[PDB]
Amino acid sequence: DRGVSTFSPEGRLFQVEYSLEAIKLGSTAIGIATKEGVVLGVEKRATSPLLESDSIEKIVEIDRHIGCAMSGLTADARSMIEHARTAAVTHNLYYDEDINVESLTQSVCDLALRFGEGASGEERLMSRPFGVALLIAGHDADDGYQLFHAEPSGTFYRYNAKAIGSGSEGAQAELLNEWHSSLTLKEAELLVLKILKQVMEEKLDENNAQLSCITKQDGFKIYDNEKTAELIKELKEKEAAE
Amino acid sequence: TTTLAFRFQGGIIVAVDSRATAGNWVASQTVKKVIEINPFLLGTMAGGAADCQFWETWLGSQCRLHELREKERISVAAASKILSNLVYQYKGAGLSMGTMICGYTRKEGPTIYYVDSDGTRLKGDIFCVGSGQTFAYGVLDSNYKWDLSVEDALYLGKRSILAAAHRDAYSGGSVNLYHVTEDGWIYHGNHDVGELFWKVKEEEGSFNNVIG
Amino acid sequence: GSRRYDSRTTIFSPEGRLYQVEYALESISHAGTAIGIMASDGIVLAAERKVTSTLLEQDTSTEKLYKLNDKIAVAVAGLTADAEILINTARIHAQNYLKTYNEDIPVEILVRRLSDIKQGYTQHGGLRPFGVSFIYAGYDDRYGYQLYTSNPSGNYTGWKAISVGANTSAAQTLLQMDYKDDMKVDDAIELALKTLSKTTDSSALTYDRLEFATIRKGANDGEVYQKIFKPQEIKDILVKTGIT
Amino acid sequence: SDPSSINGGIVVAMTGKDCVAIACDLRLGSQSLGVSNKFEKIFHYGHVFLGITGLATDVTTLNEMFRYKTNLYKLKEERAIEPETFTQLVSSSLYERRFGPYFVGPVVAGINSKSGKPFIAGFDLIGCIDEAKDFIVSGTASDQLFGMCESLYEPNLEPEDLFETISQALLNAADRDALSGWGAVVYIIKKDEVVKRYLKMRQD
Amino acid sequence: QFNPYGDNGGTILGIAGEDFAVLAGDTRNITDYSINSRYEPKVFDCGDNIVMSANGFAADGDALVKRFKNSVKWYHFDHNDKKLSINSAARNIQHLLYGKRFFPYYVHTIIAGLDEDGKGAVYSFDPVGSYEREQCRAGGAAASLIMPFLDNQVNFKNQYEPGTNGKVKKPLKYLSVEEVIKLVRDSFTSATERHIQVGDGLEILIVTKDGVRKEFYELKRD
Amino acid sequence: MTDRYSFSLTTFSPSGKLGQIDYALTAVKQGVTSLGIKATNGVVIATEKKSSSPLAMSETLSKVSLLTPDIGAVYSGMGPDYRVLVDKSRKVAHTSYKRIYGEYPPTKLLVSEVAKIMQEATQSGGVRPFGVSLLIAGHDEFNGFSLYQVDPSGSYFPWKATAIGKGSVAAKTFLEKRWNDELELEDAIHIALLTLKESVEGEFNGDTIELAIIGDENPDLLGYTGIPTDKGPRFRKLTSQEINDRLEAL
Amino acid sequence: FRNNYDGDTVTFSPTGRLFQVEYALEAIKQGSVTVGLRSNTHAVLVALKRNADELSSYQKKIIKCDEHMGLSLAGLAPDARVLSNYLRQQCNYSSLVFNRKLAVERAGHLLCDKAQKNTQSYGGRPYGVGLLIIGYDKSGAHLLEFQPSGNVTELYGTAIGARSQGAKTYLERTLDTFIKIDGNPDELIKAGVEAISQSLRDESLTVDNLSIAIVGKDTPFTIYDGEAVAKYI
Amino acid sequence: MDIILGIRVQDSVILASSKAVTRGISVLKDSDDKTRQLSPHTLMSFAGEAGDTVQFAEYIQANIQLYSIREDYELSPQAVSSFVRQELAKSIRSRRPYQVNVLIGGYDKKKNKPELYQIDYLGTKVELPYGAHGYSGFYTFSLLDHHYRPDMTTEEGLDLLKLCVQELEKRMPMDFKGVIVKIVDKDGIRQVDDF
Amino acid sequence: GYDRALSIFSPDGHIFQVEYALEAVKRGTCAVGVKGKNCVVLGCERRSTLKLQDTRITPSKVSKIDSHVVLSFSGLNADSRILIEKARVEAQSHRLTLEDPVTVEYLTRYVAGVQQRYTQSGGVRPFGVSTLIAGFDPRDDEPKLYQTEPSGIYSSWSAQTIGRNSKTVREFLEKNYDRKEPPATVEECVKLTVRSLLEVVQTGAKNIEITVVKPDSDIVALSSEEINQYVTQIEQEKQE
Repeated sequence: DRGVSTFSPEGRLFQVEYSLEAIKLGSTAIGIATKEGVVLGVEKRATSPLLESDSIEKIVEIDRHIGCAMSGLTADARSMIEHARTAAVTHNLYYDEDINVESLTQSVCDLALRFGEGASGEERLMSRPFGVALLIAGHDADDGYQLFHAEPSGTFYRYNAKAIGSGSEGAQAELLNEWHSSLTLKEAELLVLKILKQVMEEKLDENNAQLSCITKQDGFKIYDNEKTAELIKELKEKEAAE
Repeated sequence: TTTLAFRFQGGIIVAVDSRATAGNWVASQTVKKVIEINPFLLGTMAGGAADCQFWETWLGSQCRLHELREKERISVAAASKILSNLVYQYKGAGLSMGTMICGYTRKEGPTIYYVDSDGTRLKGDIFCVGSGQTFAYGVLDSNYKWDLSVEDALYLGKRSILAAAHRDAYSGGSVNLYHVTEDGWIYHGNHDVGELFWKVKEEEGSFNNVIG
Repeated sequence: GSRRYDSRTTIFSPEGRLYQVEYALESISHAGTAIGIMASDGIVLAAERKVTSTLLEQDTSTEKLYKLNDKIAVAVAGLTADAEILINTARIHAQNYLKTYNEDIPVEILVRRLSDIKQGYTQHGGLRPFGVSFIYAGYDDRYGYQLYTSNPSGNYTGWKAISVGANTSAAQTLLQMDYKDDMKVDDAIELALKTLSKTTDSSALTYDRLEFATIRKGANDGEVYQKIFKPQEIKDILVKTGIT
Repeated sequence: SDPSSINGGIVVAMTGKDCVAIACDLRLGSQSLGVSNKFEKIFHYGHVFLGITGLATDVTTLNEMFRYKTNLYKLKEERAIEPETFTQLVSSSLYERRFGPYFVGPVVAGINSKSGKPFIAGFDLIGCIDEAKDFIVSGTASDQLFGMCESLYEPNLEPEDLFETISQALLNAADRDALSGWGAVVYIIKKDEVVKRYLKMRQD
Repeated sequence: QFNPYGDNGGTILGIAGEDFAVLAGDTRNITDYSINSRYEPKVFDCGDNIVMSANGFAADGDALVKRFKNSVKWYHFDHNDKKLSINSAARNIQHLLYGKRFFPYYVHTIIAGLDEDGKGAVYSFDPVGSYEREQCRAGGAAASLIMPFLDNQVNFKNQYEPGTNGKVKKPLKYLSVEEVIKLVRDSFTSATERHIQVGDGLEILIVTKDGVRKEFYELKRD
Repeated sequence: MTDRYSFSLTTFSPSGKLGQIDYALTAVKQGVTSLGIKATNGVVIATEKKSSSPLAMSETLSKVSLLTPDIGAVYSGMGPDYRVLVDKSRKVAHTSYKRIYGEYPPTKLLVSEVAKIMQEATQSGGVRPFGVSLLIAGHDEFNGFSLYQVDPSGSYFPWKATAIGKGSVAAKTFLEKRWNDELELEDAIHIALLTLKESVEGEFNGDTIELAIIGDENPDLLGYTGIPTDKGPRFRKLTSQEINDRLEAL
Repeated sequence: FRNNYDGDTVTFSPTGRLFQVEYALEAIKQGSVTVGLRSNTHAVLVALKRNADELSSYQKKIIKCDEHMGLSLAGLAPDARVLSNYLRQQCNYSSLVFNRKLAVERAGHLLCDKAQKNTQSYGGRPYGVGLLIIGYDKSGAHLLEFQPSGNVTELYGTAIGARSQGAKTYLERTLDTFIKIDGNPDELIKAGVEAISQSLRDESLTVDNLSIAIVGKDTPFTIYDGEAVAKYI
Repeated sequence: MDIILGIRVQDSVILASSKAVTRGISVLKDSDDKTRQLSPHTLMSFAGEAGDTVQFAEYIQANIQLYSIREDYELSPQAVSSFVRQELAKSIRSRRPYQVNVLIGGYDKKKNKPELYQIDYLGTKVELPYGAHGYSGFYTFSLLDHHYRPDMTTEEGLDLLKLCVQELEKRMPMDFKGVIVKIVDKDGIRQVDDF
Repeated sequence: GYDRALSIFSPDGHIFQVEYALEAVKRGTCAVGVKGKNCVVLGCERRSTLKLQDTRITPSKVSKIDSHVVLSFSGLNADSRILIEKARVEAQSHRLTLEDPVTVEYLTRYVAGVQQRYTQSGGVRPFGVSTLIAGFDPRDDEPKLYQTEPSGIYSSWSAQTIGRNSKTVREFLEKNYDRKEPPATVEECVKLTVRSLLEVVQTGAKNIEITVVKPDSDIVALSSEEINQYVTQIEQEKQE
């Protein structure tokens, strides 16, 4: 039986390659980055009517200036998000300044490869890599708003807008046409809610969809359900204006 | 070094002096002895300056880590007992700790905890730490009321440091005031103790030993 | 490397079962039969040996009855080799509790402790599970007499009368028709022998192939005396109750 | 100063014609203050009796440690511990705590049921086995007991008369010492029964 | 019986201007009553418009500076050459000083540069760990000779405007970089006469927004 | 360099029975015959020498060994596996019982320490079971003489007389009929030889039949006089001359 | 199509080869092209970066190791992120202890022996990255090629990655012109851009797709990017 | 130093403690409470070295509470005191020795008995009809020897404890500032506000 | 050490040791949770096939973690005790260092985090247990009811069921539980949870256990008589 380190005849680690398909099975995360802020949109995807849909969490604060979205097997991300708060917090303790986004992302990517069978004293703290991919959003004074996609591949790209999850293929087709550098914060919110509706498998309502932004002034804020209801009513209007 | 904190109707007044010495030589006369742990907790530095400087910036880390995991502000009760467990592990290795962790949540009311390197964690209503602590106590016990105006309580705090800074050697320098309300601490400015003395002597008539 | 030769004794099956723990249950169904009955005023432990030749000296032999302190005896069914290992870890944990609280160990603690040892090997380690099943008869003031069986899963539950070993099913159905709650220690003895007499592979039932030990409160001052019978008390009690 | 004299106590033990006696005081002091008069010093495993003197907390630590060995010894072998193997055992427990030992003076007394011989032995600190057949003493007032026994004792006393001899040895030594006093227990171990007597003495 | 702390005298001085800061220190390196070296710098450019001096025990001092320059390199390699600012470095050197606390460093440290706004900033450390931002701080052996003279010529302490009779404190100014150099040079000429461990030469490192300039002066050889 | 076998090589075959303890019990049935008989005043154990060649000396080989001065052992199965198990038998007897209680372990006691060594040769990882069965004859003060068999599984049993090895099926049938309750150590010696004469086809010299008693104590082998408390060793392996006496007594 | 000796690194094949080390060498032939060449006074790295798609940015390819040594990867990013971190530390371990700029040649061997000890032992993915390590010490300019087998060699010029062969051909002709260009850093960068244009499969050079780095007798290791490489296309 | 006083009567253990806590020159608090409720029927007063007391009293308490959830049962006071005596024995051999003294007052429900155990810092427990620690012990024992009857009702016992404190106030050279008095009977633990 | 990578991805993108773990929870006895206006009610299936088994001393399916947090479970009985030991531990640890009892959501996050850990540690097989953690936060009367599973993900529910025949019970709870209006009182809620169970237990008054947990640390177990009464009423009510 294969080990966990084995390469294929192509030169790809089996587990790391297989892991990418676990992300395809996850729920939809959309991220649009503008010059005024980044908007994070998620399909909560309740599984019953008895399931209370408010306790489900897919957006989490890392620090007042970094927020995170998850797609895939999301209990693995419990371990990744804990590392991140420590790196971000420990780094504000040693140098009296908030991490960059670009540096924080890279620390979680180093962590990702750690699978193995053990040798000497060296920690290998998984048997298979983190079965989850993350959209790290955030803002520093140096490079404005940024948006990153950190995959268990161990590589991260900075994106203008990426969408991962079940509807990744059809979602990113719509972004490629709709995005340009001149979106504001209130147009991106309606643009995420329009794309979230095309790839969604339910009815769009306030209970099973969540929005989040990141501005310098106010930090990282998750919208309550009340505010999201107004933006859902405001989508139906612009499509009947036409 | 003379620092005091005392509960009252409107929250907590924290007043600290400023002078930091090494024997006869006065090292420096501007020492922010009050450490901003976070926007709702104040910690005072008394005794061994290093220990309290370092281990209460570390304490601000554990407050902001516990605020992200649970998503709620941290009790004053919990913040102090994170710190007594830290210095208890080190005990006898020779560190010196003497702090008041002061905060004001809705469920506890305004609270003070006084953490010591012995391992002591005391809840209290009036505290006073440092060499001049006995002088500050005298003025504070006679004029203290649970019901007191916010004007009169700022002015009572300022006078407790002045009474200590005059008699005791090491304290001196400058007074800082802080008013811990529900929204967090507001810094009430720095007062030089040399210019303050003639002001108090004038208004009240206090101080007659000194011809000045 | 090592992976080729690896049995993997801890994986799940395609249906959410543990093969290797199932099989431990199978090897316990070949070993000798053991029965325990709970009366109002004592407990009978009675076990049938797997050996029976006459060269063997079954008279001083004890491979079924063990005392864990002076209030808890167990019976064994499975690998007798394996069982001596868990009994010394129990003997030691029973005593640690007497050291630290100056009070005889509750039956509930000593049973729950052994179970988790067994659980331990199927959770991690890659070691083969234990091949043993215990009946614990013990006395404590909290519930009086208590009876507990544990198997190589680690799941234990109390009982009024239970049996592990060969034909567990057949022995349970004979007991079920006869057992009553008003039984005394005399009545229980007579039901225990008779039930082993109906299941034994050989038609003859002899005093030498039976092991037998009770726990009675007829020891003075509100106490309990465990006796593992001598071969001469068993012989007389087999003629008394009319099995031969 | 010495750990022994912080709490005090004294044990003595004799032999006679087919029996042993063993006695102690019940006082438990914290230097000048006397705290309690019910603190037993003699504990017994089966038919072996063990007196411990010295620092009161080591007494209680060694009393749960030997109850742990003789219980586990009794289950595995299926006979009670015998006095000869118990002496070896007391000595080996003390010795592995070689450095900074228990500050104690154990006395083993018990009739061997095998041979019928009465048997005593004493120890001290690290683990030196004092073998005698006359009498054995421990504790603060060990000098004073030695004086009493040596003039009083004589080989082979019947059980009723050995009770008179060891009472005077304990009772006159104790009254001439500061750190021993209140109450006294004499156990007459015969070969079948054990008689336990509390003695009336001076409560100053 | 090894006594692991030595002494090497020497004194250092830091003055915070409005757009410049100086850290100066004497170059004489002693042990007891022998002069070991005329010329031995203690003020180092660490890159990023930080200057740092640890004065006191020269062996623990040189080591603390080697490890700090090692922390500036590793700052660049991780956060993509974001320049460590004087504010940042301060909380960092606090972590190296405190990392030993049961065989501590036995040095008195001063760093100086421009902070975010662009005004001179000096930080002063204790050996045990804590640190405070000052306007002016001396250190080393003759620190108690130069401090009081500086409190009188910068902060105008205990000076009152003439003809007000102590009822109006003297008005304060800002200092020019040319003026501060003359203050430091006067201090250290005074220092030499009365204290036996200052001399041979004074070296001033001036930190402006354009870089770091060195200037070297002769003092008395005796 | 590393050991990365931590997993059991003994698993449960799907119909119970641990596969490796079954096999090892077959290598115990290939070994050379060995048997033991208990009397009321001793125990005898006897075995046959097997010779690699006529060149090989056989006196140098010990096939009966001493564990303590009162407990002797003899095996059937594999030679290499018994050598290492007799040395681990003496250490664990001295270290968890001689030093701690003084006297030498009782015979019940000692069998249990040896059975834990066997047992942990399947529970543990990386190993396979010892390919031997032991007979352990000995004498303790409070139960007299006794005789034990410790199998590669770990189970032990008291016997009155038993045999193991290739002639085990034939031997135990004969001992079933011949044994009695009244027996001398001298009479038993005559039964032990008579049986083991049927099982050995090779040369039956008294050089090549090693017999040893756990009889009674020898004042002569003690090595020192003047302590009436101490007693000699109860074990005594007989020389070749003495065994040639009992052969001509057939 | 998957062999029988593809399990751990311990296994040898009956041909004699080690298959798992050969599989890690395919991880280089799917990375993006990168070209290194040196004269006797300047080393130069010219790498063509790779975006993931349009909205995406570009993936870094050139790592500043120190101020006189830098390497460029082609293959798996996290494997290089361990090997570049290790050289950094070994360059500090020389400046601290011996106060010696770590000679380029010695840093190659140090890297090699770190790759070897993971193909000897059971478990341990072999490193699936090919580095080019340029640098300038006391013995002049140096350019190394490091295979994942571990074998390091000294060259006047090489390339690795997808369709590298078209560039490596241009370097075999012009080797005799660009080797003599000394004391002129501009022309040596020009010869390196032309090399990598031969390997393109019509991706087209761009100001955001190209990355150059030089190091010399007088310059520190510096990376040009974005607007800074507009002059050199 | 401190004063901790324990008197056992017909059906109650009464424990008293000192309200004061003095660290150095100053008295810092006059309402502090030096006693933790281990269980619904077990109270434990403690006193001794600075800072160490508080850590060692919360420790014991967590282990006793854990046992109560784990078996769903209340440990008798006999069993609780042997556990506390075990933990002090460990520490005195270990690197850092505790100096704590404790009185454990409890009402065993199995026996319908009050019981009082005194454990000093060496690790020596003894069951008593009344105990104390420190220099405060010296002054009390000689009143109790004289007035105490074993058949006293709860209300007389409190009248005997008013007398013990009045003798302390007159002779000790350290202020302690009255006492908190607590009763443990079969109904639970109630604090009588009067001294 | 023993550190084989027992749990690995398959090419379909599911871990096969985790799917196998969740099938094991299906064969388990059935446990139901429903939260009323201001109570929770945990109903559990007792295997009553067994006869001559004493109920006085036999471990129940509801094990109190603290004095206001209860936990129920489906799956392997043996492995379940391992979670409950680490949970009782975690509840006293959190009381020690921060003060204040654990809030139900935190006690779940710990327990759910243990089941997640054992899906990465090499050498360990996943847990075969899914729990319902229920109770009241301290100084509050909002009922809370959570479910963990051997994937490690946890969610709050208004009603839920785990174990065998769960689809049939869940269907009944989607019709008979109005999300807006809970069972009016504590007595109506018990009558909703019993009536759900009697579909898949096919009656037996002894088979059903009901534990009710109320605000302010009031845990009570309904006795056999009470259960019988309720069953007879519902049977008679429904019968009528």
